[PDB]
Amino acid sequence: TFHVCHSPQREVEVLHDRLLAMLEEDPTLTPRDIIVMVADIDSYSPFIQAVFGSAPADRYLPYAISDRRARQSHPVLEAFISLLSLPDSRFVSEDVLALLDVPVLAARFDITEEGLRYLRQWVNESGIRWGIDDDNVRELELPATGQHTWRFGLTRMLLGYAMESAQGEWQSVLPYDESSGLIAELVGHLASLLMQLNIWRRGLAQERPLEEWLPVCRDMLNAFFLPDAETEAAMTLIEQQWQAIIAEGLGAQYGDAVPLSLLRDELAQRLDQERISQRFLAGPVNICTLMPMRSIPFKVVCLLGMNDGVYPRQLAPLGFDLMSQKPKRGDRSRRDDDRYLFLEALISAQQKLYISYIGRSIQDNSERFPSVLVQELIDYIGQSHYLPGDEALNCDESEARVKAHLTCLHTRMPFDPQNYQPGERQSYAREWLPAASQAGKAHSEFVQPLPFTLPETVPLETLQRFWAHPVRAFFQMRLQVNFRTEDSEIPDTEPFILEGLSRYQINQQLLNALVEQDDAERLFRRFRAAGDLPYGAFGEIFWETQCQEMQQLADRVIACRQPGQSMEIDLACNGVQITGWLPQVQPDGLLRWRPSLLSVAQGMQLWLEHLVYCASGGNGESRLFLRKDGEWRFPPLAAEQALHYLSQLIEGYREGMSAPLLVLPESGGAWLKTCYDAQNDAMLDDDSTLQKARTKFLQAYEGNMMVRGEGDDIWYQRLWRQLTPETMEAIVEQSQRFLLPLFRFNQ
Amino acid sequence: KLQKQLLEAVEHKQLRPLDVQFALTVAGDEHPAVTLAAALLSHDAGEGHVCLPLSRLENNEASHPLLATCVSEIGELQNWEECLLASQAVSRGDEPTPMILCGDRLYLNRMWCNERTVARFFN
Amino acid sequence: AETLDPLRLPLQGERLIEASAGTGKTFTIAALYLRLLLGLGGSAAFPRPLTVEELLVVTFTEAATAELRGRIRSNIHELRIACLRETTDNPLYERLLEEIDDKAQAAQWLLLAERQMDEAAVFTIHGFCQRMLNLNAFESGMLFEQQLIEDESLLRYQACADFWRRHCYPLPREIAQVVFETWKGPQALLRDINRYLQGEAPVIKAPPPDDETLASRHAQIVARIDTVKQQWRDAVGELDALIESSGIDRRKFNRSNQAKWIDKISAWAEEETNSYQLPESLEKFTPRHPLFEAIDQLLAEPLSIRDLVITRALAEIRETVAREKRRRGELGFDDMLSRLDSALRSESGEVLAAAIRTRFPVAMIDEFQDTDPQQYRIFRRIWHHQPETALLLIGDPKQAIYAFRGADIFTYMKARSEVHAHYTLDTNWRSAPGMVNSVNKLFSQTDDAFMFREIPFIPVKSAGKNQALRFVFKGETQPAMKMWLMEGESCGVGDYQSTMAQVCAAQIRDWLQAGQRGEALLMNGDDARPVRASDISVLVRSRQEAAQVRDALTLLEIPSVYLSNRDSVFETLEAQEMLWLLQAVMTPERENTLRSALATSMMGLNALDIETLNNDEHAWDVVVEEFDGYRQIWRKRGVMPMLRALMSARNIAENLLATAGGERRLTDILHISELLQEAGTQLESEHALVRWLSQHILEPDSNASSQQMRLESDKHLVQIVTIHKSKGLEYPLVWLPFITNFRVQEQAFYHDRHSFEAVLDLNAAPESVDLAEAERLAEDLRLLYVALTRSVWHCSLGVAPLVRRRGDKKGDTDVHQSALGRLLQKGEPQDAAGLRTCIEALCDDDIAWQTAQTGDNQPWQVNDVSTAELNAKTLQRLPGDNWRVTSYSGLQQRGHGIAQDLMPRLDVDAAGVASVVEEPTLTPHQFPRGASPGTFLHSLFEDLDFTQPVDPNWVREKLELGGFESQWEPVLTEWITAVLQAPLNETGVSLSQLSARNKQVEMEFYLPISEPLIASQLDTLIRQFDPLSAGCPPLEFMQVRGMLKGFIDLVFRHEGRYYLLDYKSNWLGEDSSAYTQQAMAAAMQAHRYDLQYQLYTLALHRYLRHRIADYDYEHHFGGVIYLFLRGVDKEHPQQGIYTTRPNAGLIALMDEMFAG
Repeated sequence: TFHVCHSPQREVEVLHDRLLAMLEEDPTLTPRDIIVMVADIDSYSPFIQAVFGSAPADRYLPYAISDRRARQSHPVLEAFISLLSLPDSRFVSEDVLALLDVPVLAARFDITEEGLRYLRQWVNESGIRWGIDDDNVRELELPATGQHTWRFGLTRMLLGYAMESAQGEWQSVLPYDESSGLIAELVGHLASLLMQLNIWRRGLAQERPLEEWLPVCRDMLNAFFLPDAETEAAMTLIEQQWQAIIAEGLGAQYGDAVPLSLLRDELAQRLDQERISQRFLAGPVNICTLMPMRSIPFKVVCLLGMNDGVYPRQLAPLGFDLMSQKPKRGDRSRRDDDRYLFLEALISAQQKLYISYIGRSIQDNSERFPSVLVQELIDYIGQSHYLPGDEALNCDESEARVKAHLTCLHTRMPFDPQNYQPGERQSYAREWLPAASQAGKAHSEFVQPLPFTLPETVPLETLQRFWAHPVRAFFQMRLQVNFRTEDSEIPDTEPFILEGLSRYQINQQLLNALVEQDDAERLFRRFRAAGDLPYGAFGEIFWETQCQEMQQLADRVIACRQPGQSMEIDLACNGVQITGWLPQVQPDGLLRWRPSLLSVAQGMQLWLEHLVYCASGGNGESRLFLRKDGEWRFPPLAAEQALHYLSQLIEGYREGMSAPLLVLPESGGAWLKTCYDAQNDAMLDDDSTLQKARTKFLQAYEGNMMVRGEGDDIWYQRLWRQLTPETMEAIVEQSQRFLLPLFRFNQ
Repeated sequence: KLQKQLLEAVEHKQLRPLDVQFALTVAGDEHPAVTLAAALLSHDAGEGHVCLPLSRLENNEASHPLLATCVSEIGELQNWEECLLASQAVSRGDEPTPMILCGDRLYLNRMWCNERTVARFFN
Repeated sequence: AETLDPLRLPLQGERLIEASAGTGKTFTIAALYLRLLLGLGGSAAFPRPLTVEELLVVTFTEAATAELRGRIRSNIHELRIACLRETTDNPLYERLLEEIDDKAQAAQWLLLAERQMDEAAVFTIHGFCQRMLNLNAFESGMLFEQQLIEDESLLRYQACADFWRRHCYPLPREIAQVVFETWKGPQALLRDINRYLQGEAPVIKAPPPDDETLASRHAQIVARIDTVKQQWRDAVGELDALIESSGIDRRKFNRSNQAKWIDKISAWAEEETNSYQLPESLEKFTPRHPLFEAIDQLLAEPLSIRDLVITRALAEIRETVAREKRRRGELGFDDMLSRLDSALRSESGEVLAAAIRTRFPVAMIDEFQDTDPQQYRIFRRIWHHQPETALLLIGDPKQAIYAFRGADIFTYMKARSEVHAHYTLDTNWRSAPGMVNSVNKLFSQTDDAFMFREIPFIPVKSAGKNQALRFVFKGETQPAMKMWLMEGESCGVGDYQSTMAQVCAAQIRDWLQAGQRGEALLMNGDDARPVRASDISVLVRSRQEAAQVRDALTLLEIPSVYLSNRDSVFETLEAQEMLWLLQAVMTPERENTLRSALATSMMGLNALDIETLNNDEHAWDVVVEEFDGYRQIWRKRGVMPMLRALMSARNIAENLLATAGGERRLTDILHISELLQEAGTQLESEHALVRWLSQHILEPDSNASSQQMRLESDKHLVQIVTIHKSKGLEYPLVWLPFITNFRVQEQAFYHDRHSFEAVLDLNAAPESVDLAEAERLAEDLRLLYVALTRSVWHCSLGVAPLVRRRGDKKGDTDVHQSALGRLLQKGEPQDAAGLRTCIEALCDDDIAWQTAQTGDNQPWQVNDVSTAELNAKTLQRLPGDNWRVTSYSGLQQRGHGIAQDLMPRLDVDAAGVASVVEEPTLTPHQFPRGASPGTFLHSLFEDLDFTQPVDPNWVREKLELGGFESQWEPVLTEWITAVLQAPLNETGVSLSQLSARNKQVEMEFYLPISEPLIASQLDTLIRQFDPLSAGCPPLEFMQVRGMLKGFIDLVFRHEGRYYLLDYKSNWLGEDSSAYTQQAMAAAMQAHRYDLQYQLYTLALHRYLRHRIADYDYEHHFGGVIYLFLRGVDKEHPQQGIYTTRPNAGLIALMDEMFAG
């Protein structure tokens, strides 16, 4: 037979069902008598392993792969090779932790995943990015900064273990804070391992003769690894190869000295030449490649991967060889060796045969072609036989009919109904049956009306955290799910710049610590001892421009900043006891500051604070100092409006917990400033003016190519993919209805 | 210097890798007496006891042949207060140093801060 | 530009062939291949017939190589069959058969060629240069094994970081202040230099000399500015300029502003009041001082360190990357091409060129329009001369749309200037007779429509066979091309896109509904057929507009397929989705990451489901249990079975198929699962796979392997294709909605018009911008030509007066900047009326126009059809038997896994972990534990000279080569003599009295057993006939059948009376009293070594009954002798040794028990 297929995965999935059909049809057949001859086992082992491990219990037949490359304990073997690649390394934290992730190397120093989870965030937040030591820095011909290194990180961790982080620097290194309790033994184990690595990389540098190269492999294995019930075979194989190569070099009477990079790259190449073939005739189905000088008679022979350009396997002569130019009888070549192996594989089969190959690409549905040997076999089969239907029609037409009858073009996807239609090419799978019979139900909508009642005590901080961002607070407050992204992988570079999210978070921390108008030199020295600012002049420039901006801002801050007090609010509104504390409250009014740009969210937080203050006393203006001529302004109001609007906000809160309240304040603030003015107190109704307001709203929603928009967010992406006209009209109307609080409150 | 002695003491299972690496880090290339004092300070702070008499650290001879260990400078510098003040990493407690000597006992800076704050809150 | 026929082309020297669109390039190549393989042409033929492996063809892409190979093989087979039969039907085959004289010789040559075809050279440029380098490695200076790599982004990042740390840290504050506003950091440096880091080095115009230092440039700028500062300091104190009233009265304020400005020179930018004292400022609105011209001398030249630092970085980073890759031993495609170019250009190039030219004395460079200067230099250097060697270039200059790939058109222009021969093709085998005339009328308007000199458009003609092509829509016929025109005066991009997508979708559904009833017929002559959903295919040029037209077309209820995305799968949502799922299933104990995976969009839950999962605790417990089970399935059997079980349990495959717009997500899910399995097999851990996934999400590359597959093909859908990957395909009906959109090139990168050499400019000269914009317009014209010519029967498109100027409307449009506008308006700007009348000028019997108006009637009529019912097949009997081959591993339990498969001769029976027990004295009891010392002690004794005494130098050499410390020699050299002289069994003792004729080491046996061995039935006879079987833990085995395996250590004889000897090294018996006849007897039962007794005695008996005739067990056997290597004193008899003898009836019973 011949089976044209699309992908290797689909080839092996077809072969499994065909083998099962043959085994069920023939009452006298054994898995001992079936062979599958892949052209190269390295590219077909994962798919075969996956499907033959995923076959269920009532459909299972045993299997055994042979003739792989001589690496089975891959973590141990590549870990050992990476240990031999020490003096050329750069010692990044991800590589060092990759050595820790090996279970044998982790259990050597008696640390588990319960400690590894601590050491991940320890090395992430402690500032350990670059190499091990100043010598390692200098051997790469780079300026020895002495900061953000392994020695720096371990000194910082142990100094933070000894002394609290509020005592400042002692030897120009700020102490760390978390590693203080009964958890520092993991840090000690890591430090001991790092010391061992430093000693061995110092010992691995200089060239040695063979007589001195003799014991270093055994010393390395015993010093680093730990023998187990299984790894000892791999250790014995490694020792045997190392001993064999060095003993041959010694016996060949070599007297000079050799570098380590020669023996390492020779061992790593002699490892990948042996094979393992002691599971060949064990009883399961025999999976093996095409090897010469081996022709065992079997019952069913299956060949996979007969693509053009894959078989016969090619190997070029060395060029300066002399047997190529002058051939004779006894010469042997890989091409004719494989060409004769095909004939032996055709002769050795006794009962059936099964040839499969990719015939169509799965990416673009293009055309591919089989090998020349398969083409010649099919041509001879077509030219030697004829179907009994057309006894005398035509030679070429009969050939075409036979070649079309023998070939069986399989389907492209597993859940196609043609697989499960009754007939000859029926499948044995059952997990795709409801997906192929179209017997499922579609997805519903994520948001649903959830019954939420209002308790008698909501704290002020909960309301502030809700009204900072209502949709996100609904996600991480009512149903406690946040889409926290993957953890930030430890960067391979020191902090050069401060931009983007790094600007936001780190610069927010730096400015919020810098506001307090005290001595700046001590604070700058402490933050540079912490190892956050860039190196030298660039950090000085950044600190100076931040100082000359923030002193200008602090001038207008202190120009009216009379020191006030901090009071406490207890109040009963709608039968609810709102409690909270007040920062920066004074008899003058509301004067605040937050080192960021001007935003209606900030203005609305100030508005809430002003309303709760006016509900409990509270006469005075509402200002909050911001950058780029930042200003907020509204006169104080009366208790009637204060209580009315407070009740309206509490009702909005109790509705937004139950339902996904649509409030987009900044785009809504832009549409507020466009439509509603302080001179008309009525929205415009002209089509051109309303479309201009829509234009301002949409540019605030999604930005141009220069800047990013508010709507481009993970939460809004989760709610909907695109902004259809129906839902944007719904957004405008829901703004006009529920943002109408903010519409009236802020002008 | 004495790092192999500390390693074989760890092999004898009375000092921890945390203690020896901490002592090595905080002392650098200081005197043998200072390194052994730091190591025993780390061990006795890890066992729980905050007290650490000088007489005990000079007459214990438990984890090592400490007589032959402390005979590494000229003669036998028994003035442990002077040899402890001589090191730059240790002061009397005014400078921000991890090692504090206040009541004729050497203990860590964090314990000293906790004791001082709890004493001031008691009075 | 002569008419070309493949049967009369002279195959000598250099040639050049330009084939029009839809002409049969692959056909002409195959015809020339056959002609060269036969050596035909008469006076214009090659001197000798060549062979298969001496016809080099450099084909562009791998799919094209595969198709070319298939077409060549099929043509050779058909030509051989036709030459055998002497008759054919194909006209070219008839002409060739008339040309050939010797039919039998031709048949033999074609047969040999067809058999030789499995090694033919239809290759690419990289696959060619790689083999030529690996062949002439002596001339080229290369290694003999190179590991390829394609990740150069990290190398570029490390090189730029090293440059930043090398030439920006020693700089002082007053210079770091200068460079800071010039650029922020290495991120911006890479963002500015990445497009020029790779490829051919761009020739920098006006470069600084190499002697200049950045500090020297800073000092030069400082000198140039305080010169004019000193001149102003001299010139203050007078007002001698021209007094005018129309200016500002605060000119004296400006003078005082400059005068108080002269304090410091630390700044780099000058003040804004210096722009009104220049000669330009005086002539736009009286010399009297030389400062009047000195300020012009200052302001005539810009000031920047940008050019210097960019030159230094561009000259350093590439060499650093090359040096690091050379040091670590890797290779790449660009590196191979550059290395071949350098080796051919250098002094050793002559012998290399001779070898290549005598290896491949012909070449057909396919797709010549996409050519690099390096490849052209190589081809020129190899085949520019040395006659009786030919070269045939083939390419179409009008379809060179691969400028972003790295190709260049000016190299082709220089090649066209150099080559003195020109040929072209005229016929068109695909398009419509009205379509070719419409394209000719559209493109033959002006002179040199492609705005260059060496690209002349010529008319083409259709074939006489396709003269009956037509298209009828409800009766009357239809014109070929038909623009659709927006009504208005100004337009915007979003409204343009919306109205054109809606009009396109409306016309598509109208066509489909009018053709489903057999009314809209694609008539060809007298035949007829109705249209379907496969013929209609729009042509978009970008993914966002593809998605927009997809949403519009499914809003009018039409399914659609997207074909030719270039980006990878890893940039979509599914990659982050599986990253979250894998992060949750790796550590399912954390409630936060468990709930963050339970709320994910493909699981298909709701807020009520999350609420009822959060409040209840038993549901949470069983979710944690099932996720732990999934993690266990992962840790045992890889990634793909875990995901398959998860999908089959959580119904995701059916849910995403019942939900519309989810089959694409399912296909992407399967692709990411397959790629994850492929990577995780070759990786070593699980967190490494997670990091691999996250890193590939962070870096969405655009390689040739990680692209998007087409989602489905079961039902024909309308194909939204991309212009670039539509090159070479064919569709009956097309649509071009967004053809009147353009982009304005801004960066300075232009080619010189005299020498065709690429020139890089680092200044803001408008000449560079105009020269770049001209090339951009030419590229857009060629892309428009491709998109126009892909059609066959009909081609509609939409023209609108697009204006992107900041001002609203002034009357003049910028549509002449577009590829269609520059052609329609003949190059000059016009108005809407001029656009309409120049459209109406070309409305003559083949081209029509209409105003686009939106008409909504109905979505569609789907015509739902149900077919049948289906079922899955059943398995009705047991899959397999329990045949096995065991090597004494039934009794020793599992845990000893693939160790036996890795090392067959390993000391399996020794295990444990060592410690430190270092007593100062050395004793054999202190030999270290493990398997390596055991397999050393066992490997010591096979090859010895037992009769002769042992040599100490041999012991020292063995201990030195074994990786052991060489001080063990005096202890071992007496231990060997102690163990070699034991009194074993009162005869045959003291093994040194055994010759080499009486020994046989390391035997291997095989015992076939039928009648499956019940574990109880073996022990039920062992326990009776042996006192050591008091301790009874039996049935440690299961039912097994098949062979048996095992190793006998040594077997000898002493006047008959054979023996079985066994060395066993074991645990640290630190005292000699721990190896007595009671301790060993206890350990025998504690380790179950008693089975080896009966198994080995039966194996040796079954061999003696075959070898020795007239064999008696009692008269010939004698027993089995066990020893223990550790614990053999000098003179301590019967210590460490153990002797046992079987019962001589148990063997006779167990033999027939095994074999029947």
